[PDB]
Amino acid sequence: HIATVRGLAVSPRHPYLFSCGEDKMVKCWDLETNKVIRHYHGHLSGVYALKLHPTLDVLVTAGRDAVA
Amino acid sequence: ISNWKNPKGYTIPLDKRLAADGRGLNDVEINDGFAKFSEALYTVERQARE
Amino acid sequence: LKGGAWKNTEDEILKAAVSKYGKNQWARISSLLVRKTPKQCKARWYEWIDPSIKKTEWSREEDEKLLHLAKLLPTQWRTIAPIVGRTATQCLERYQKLLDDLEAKENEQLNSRLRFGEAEPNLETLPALPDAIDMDEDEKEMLSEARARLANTQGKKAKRKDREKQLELTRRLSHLQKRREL
Amino acid sequence: NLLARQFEGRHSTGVAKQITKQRVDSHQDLELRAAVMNDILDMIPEGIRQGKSKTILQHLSEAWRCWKANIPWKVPGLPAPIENMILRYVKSKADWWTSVAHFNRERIRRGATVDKTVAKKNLGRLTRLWLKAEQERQHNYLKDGPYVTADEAVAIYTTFVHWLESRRFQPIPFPPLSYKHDTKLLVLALERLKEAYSVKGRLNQSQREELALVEQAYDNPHEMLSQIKRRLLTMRTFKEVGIEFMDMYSHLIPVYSVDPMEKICDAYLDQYLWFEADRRHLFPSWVKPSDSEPPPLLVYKWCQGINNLTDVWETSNGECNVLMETRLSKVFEKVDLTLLNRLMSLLMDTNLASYASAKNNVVLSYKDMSHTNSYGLVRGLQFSSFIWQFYGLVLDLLILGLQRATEIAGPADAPNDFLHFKDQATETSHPIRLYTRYIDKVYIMFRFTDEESRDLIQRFLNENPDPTNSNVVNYSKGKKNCWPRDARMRLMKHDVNLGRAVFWEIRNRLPRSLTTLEWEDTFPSVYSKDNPNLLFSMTGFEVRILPKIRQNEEFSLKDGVWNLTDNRTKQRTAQAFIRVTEDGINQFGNRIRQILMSSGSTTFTKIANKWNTALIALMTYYREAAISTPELLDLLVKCESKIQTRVKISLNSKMPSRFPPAVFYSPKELGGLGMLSMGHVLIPQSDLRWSKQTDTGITHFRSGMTTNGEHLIPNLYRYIQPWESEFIDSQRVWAEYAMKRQEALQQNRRLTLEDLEDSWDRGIPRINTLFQKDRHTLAYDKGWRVRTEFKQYQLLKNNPFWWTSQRHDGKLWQLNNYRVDVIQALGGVEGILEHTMFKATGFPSWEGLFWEKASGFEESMKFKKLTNAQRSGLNQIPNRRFTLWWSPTINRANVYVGFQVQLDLTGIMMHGKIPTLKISLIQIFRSHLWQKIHESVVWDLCQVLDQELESLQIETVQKETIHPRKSYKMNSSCADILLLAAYKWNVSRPSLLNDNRDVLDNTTTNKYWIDVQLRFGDYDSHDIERYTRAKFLDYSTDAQSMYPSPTGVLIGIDLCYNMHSAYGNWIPGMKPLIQQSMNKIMKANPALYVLRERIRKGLQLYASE
Amino acid sequence: QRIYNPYTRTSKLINVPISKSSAIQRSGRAGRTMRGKVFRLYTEKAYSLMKEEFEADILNCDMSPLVLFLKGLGLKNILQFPFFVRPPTVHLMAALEDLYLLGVLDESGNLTDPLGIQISNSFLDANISKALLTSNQFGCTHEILSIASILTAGEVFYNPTSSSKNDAFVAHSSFFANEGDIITALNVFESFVGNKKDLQWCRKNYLNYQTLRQALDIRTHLVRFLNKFSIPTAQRLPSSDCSKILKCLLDGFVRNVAHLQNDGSYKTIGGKQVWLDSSSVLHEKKTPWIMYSSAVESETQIFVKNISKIESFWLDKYYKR
Amino acid sequence: FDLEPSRINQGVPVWKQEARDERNRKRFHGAFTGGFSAGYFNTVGSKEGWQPKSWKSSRNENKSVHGMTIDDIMDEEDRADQELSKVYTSKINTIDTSDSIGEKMLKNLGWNGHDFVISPFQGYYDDTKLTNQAYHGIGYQADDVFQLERGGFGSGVLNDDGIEDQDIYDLGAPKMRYDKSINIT
RNA sequence: UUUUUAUUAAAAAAUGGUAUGUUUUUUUU
RNA sequence: UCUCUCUUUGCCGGCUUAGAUCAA
Repeated sequence: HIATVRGLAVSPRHPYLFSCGEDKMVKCWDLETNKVIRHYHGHLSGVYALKLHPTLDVLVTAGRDAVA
Repeated sequence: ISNWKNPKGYTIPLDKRLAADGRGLNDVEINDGFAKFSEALYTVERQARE
Repeated sequence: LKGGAWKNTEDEILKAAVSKYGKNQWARISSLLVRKTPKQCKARWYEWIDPSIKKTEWSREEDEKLLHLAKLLPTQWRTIAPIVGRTATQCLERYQKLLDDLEAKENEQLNSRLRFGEAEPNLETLPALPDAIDMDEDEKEMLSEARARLANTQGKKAKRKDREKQLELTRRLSHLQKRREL
Repeated sequence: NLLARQFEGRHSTGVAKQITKQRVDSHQDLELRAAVMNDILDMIPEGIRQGKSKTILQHLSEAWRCWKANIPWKVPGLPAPIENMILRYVKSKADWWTSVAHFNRERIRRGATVDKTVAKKNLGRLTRLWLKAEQERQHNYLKDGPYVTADEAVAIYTTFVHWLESRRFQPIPFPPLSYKHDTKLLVLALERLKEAYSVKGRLNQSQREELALVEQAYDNPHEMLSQIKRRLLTMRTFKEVGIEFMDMYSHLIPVYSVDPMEKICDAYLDQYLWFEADRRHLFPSWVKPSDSEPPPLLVYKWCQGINNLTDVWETSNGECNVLMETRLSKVFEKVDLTLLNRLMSLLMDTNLASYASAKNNVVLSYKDMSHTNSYGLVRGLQFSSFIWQFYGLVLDLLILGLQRATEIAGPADAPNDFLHFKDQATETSHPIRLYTRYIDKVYIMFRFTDEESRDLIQRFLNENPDPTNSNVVNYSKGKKNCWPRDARMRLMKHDVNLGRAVFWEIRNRLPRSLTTLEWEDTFPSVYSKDNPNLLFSMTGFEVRILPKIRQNEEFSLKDGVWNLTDNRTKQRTAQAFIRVTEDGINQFGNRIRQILMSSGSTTFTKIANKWNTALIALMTYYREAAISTPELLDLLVKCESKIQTRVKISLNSKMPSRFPPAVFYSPKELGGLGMLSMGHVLIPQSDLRWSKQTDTGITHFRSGMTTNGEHLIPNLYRYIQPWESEFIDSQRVWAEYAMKRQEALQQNRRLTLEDLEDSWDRGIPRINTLFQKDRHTLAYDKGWRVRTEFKQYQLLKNNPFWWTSQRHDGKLWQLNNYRVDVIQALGGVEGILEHTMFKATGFPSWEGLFWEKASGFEESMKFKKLTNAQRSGLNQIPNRRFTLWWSPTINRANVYVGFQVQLDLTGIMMHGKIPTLKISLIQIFRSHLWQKIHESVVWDLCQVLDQELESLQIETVQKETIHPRKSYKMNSSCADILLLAAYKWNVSRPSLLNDNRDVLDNTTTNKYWIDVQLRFGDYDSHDIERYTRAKFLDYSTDAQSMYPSPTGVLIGIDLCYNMHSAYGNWIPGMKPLIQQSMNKIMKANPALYVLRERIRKGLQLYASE
Repeated sequence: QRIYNPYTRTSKLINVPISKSSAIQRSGRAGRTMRGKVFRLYTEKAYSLMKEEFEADILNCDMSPLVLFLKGLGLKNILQFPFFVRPPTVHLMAALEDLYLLGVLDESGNLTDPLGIQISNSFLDANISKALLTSNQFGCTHEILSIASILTAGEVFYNPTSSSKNDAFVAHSSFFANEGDIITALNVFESFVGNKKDLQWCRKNYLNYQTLRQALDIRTHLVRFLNKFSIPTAQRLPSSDCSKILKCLLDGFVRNVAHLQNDGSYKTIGGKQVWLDSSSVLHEKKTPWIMYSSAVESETQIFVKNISKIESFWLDKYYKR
Repeated sequence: FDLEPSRINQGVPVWKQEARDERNRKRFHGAFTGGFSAGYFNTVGSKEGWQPKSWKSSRNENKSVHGMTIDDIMDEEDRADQELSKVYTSKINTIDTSDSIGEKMLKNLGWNGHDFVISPFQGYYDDTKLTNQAYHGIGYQADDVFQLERGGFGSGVLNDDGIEDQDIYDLGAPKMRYDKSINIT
């Protein structure tokens, strides 16, 4: 991460670890290899929170651009 | 009131600029051990000379 | 060239420039005084000019403190000065004055510095020279420059935007006037 | 994507932009400001006029700036919650700032960055952090009192007094008015201050002021002598002293800037004190550096002294040698000023001591940060060298003791030699045999018997018990890993315990309040029956001494191996293996790295001069040490290759074909860069499996920098004599000079030159220096070596030759055969000039010519204020001249890759882009020169045909109005001057203008035409005979041809080499006519003339005097 | 004081210890009205060594006018004249060789043609007089006469030390001639007489009227001098082409030619390094070929005055004949 | 050509003079004058263009086809430096400067000097090789320790000089800096 | 005790050097 | 209850190597 990390979430159905930071990008660390595999890019400013849907394979992020 | 820059002219009188500092909170005192140290140096210096 | 004796006009321009600029822009301040360098301006401000300096007469308490400290730390006036409260030059001058006064009273009931001439005074610690009635012509011009300097403000290139607005106002007024005369 | 953007639009709105290492700071600031806005909006309760965010943000910015400048930042009217939040966020920002500083400095030290901006930013951060730490240290010193106790100060003063009275030291007096040598000391100080500058125009206000003061001193010196003495007597407070750090990319050197007049006074006091101390014998021989030897000779003397100790190498009865190198860890920082003043009062007059003590208590200021130096020692003063030298003679007395110091130094009237004793009884009476102090590093040599060593280890293990045998886990901190093991220290338990015991004892010898010894800086190397070789590191050299007793192995006596003799038996007893320490290799690497990124490295000549200076400074210090080090050789190859790569990059092409070694290594007067070379050598290799564990024979050679073709660029080391031969020659020459001086004194004859002509430039203090013009002034300049070493704390420019001075030592290196050898190696002057554009200038011979350094126009604009673009172009001018000079080889035709494009209105064919060469060639042809030249040549041809207007083929002759662009089009060429014959002739195959046995009776032809084409030849293909042959055989035989006659004549001109030729069918009369007329033409055209003169103007290559 | 160098035709202002007579005069200067004291800043032992009386100006000036005077009286051999102090022989031969190359003296050392005698009759130097005497062949005597009057009278421009210097430049800004200072002076003189001799105009233009009046007297007396030889003085060039005036000047300043060097200095025809004075307009114009009149030499640089540009082919055609 | 407005220079000598302006603009042009553009616009051609003239030779029509001359193909810089570079002839200046015909002149003067005669002006010409004084007094003896008095391309006129820029190949000062003998006692 | 073999590269754009901003009407009653 | 005046009256561009340098 380039800047401060603001949210972590260990997926209970996948071997992943999603993270987000004030550096405007969301990452998906693969815990079987300890390397970033996915990047989620659309955000106009820093991201302050991150959560995972308990059932669906969908994650939700909220940030400084007044948009979740 | 900053000691470095201001975008406009905005002249500030010297008293206000002086009042914006922490100089008073920082004490200026010297340890007691200097008094015995220097005197010892002065004592032996005279003793060796005599 | 550069230097001199810090006439009163220079000192007051220095005070005004410090008021308008701050204590961390000595290069910009020295641009006002063409005969002085930023180091000289800083030395004078921190040795004679800034209001924190106590120019009053020496009390007995601080005098005994000065004697005690000068006994404790031989030389080392730059560190004795903050404790005593005066500047280093003031403390050293007061110490020498006390020693000379004691020698004078020594003579009533009864050379190393003598073999050479008197100590040339430091330029930044001497009192400002009182101004004459007609301060030459160069000092007048530098005072005028400083006067225009202190009330400039408005940045540097902000004089373009307002000028373009005034020109646009004149052009539109002329256009409306031509429409009206038609 | 291109078509979508074309038919749709930008769709700029609603797109995100990733942070890309340049927006990092400006985005972190935005996030911090947003967070502070949220905190403000929260902690302020309801209905309290929330519109107060901007002022708190201003307070936060001011608090951050105050933190950076180390200012308290107490705001009186600020509420407590706001103040606490601001403090918290400022601490967060400060911690981020410091972490980034650490990361960037580590990266810079490794070498992973080449930014100038990053290096400067990190230098600023390091300066700020160090100054904060130093201010805290001084404040703590004032709070906690004098760290040195009263008892320690009394003991130190008593020992120094006893030592000084034992050697009957006569205290230095204040210099009287009637002092004979004042003018000489003054001029010496003034010269040392002038040596810092040049006649360049970059002098700022302070530099110009000090130069003017120096000039005023030269015009009339005596009133300034009076002023200097008066200031010494009366002045006790001084101006502020600027402070800044000089980046070595591995450590930072503190550089102090002092006021000019105070600098004059300090320099005079320095000279006077060093002359008086040397005249009165204050420093007892073992303090270093000294005027006697350079550092390499000091290493040699240490090796010889170690070898010459009595029974030094014998290990039968359990005797052990410990040679402990160490440095006094933080010893300049712990020099108590009052104790220093009391000590300095012992050596000299009270006035001088007081002046020197008060000069060290100054106000150090960097930018907006300032503090009062009241505890440390300021190394930027001109006399700080002397002040440190006698404060470090105190520590020598503490370490050795008065009796051992007296034994080592000997009687004051008859002092001992450097590393010798009066007799063996006193030499062997103490474990300490040898001792020296190089500024702050201490080298001691211990000679223990069995009982002494056993008792020492038992004492050490009493107080530091070692049940787990952990004393051997971390002993050599990778210090001596350069040597192959079995040449390192074998970590036997007894030897390791002995070394650690010696370190423990010596460290306990010194009080902790003024200095300390760190184990990470100390390495005691033991010689015993277990390990045979002593190892130590003096200055930049790593030395390994292996006595002949313990060798039991045969190795080739390299040039980098010193043979140590024994004066008792006059035979060699040990061999010392010399190599460059890892710190020296890093220093050279960092020096090259800081050469590459610098303001002046824009011009090729400047960077070549920088490379030459760095290379000479390296290879004259470690003469043969740098040869025995295989790591330094590959570093030299790498750094020379990257120096060349800088020049290659500046011309926007780093192809190796474009840059033969003649471009870089040819001497300056021939138009090259004049680069000294050492990366052009083979690097020895041996099997890597046994390279780390034993010294195996050199079985393979890995090539160094490759030279395309067969070229042998001379090595620089082969023109520098190795240190050992210089030392042997010095001893022999000085002994014979002493003998001849004695034979001159026994009679009344005056010793003269042409009597020492054989040993003229020989001896480390060169014999030249005896008959020197200014040897009388130099006879008073003393302590110059320590002063030159300490000059690193006063000037921001690195002194490469810090270890020597040409006035006192003489020119120790004489590299003049390198020029002639590198001229021969490249193929001679003719072979070098075939690459350049010398022929196009039309100059008759090379001997008379000379280059003009500046065009005068440059001299006009060297002070005027110019925009950055104008300064860049003015700097590019010499690069453009250089590129034009080497045009034939840089714009060659045998290139690996490159689009072949023709310059418009011109026949020059460009491979690649190379903007510098293109713009130079455009300037050379700034008007329509190519086509004008073609028309002028054909015009002069028609005139000379008008002369001979009555000949064969005179029935018709006409030169057609050709297509304009027929000069600069080689795809096809239209006709030229036409000839048709009135009768029939017999001609044969066309031939050149060189053959007289030419048959012309094979075929029967009637008509011919003559045409001329212009060629700008390059280095690879310039033989005009083949060019004209092929052009004729291609153009005439071509199925499409706008030449009326089936056969004719084609002639060519090589503009770059001003040659010419022809090929065509010949009719008697025409061939001799063109032979006689072409030569007259080629020296007569206005067009060729103006082309030659404009080329000469561009090259700035003028004729003879 | 001033010392002139014949080998280089330069003049320098050098410091010299005073003579004994000068010291006595300075001591006696004080004490006219009441008793006075002198404090000479040296020792009597220093006084014991200086030479008694300063050497004569006949021994410290240019003898070319002197040789013209004697040759006009009819003295073939210069050694026959009763000099009080013998002048330097090397100076006499230098002046005579200069006069020979000027054409006033023949191979035998006698006055050449009416030219030599007419030059002898002229008060001015032979160099300036040659242009005046040859101007009759070209019908442009008037402007060369004005040039000579300006040169002999002195500097016709006044340079204040205060801010009016910028005003002076602006006052001069109307009359900057591309061809050098000499034609600028000609234009200034023409408009000066064309401005009714108005003294307020001279104040406004910062022009020295006294020098212009003296030039008027000089030109009137030289008009009488030419009329002594029955030479008309109504000859003016009706065309703007100043080239033939420049031919006459190059005939008058044959020795004083120089061409620009790359270093910013100029190479005299005699291989001398000289520097242009800052006063001249063509200070940085980088004119390829230049012609000057007077040379004043300082401790480092030799400065030339009265700068005027020239063309190479005029010089080439003049030297070949 | 109005020489442009000359008031811009005023005083303010070299090290404060703004920058040279070709067209009252702060720019450089020419490859060897510091500009990043040479020719018309980084090109050889010109604004109008350039065409050859008609050619015709018939032993009487080529007579109208004259030769080529120096000036017709050069430009303003080329002619300027052609004027600058013309230096030759000289002769007479070198003969009588620095005596020959002057010896005949001395024959006219009836020199008959035998032993030559000199004047105190020549002692002042010796003063040309003595001093100009250095602001000192008459009796000031001064001091002797305080008196003082290869090629290739250039490093750049703004890159200055230093220890870096000297000749590594040195063979000067053969004997002029060295004494021929030294007192031993 | 006879013989060896080992071969990096490599050019284009923007920074970077003729800034930029301005600029013409068909209805009144 | 008007008019005027005074006084009380809580009060409504950022970042970095101070960005970097500076003699008529």
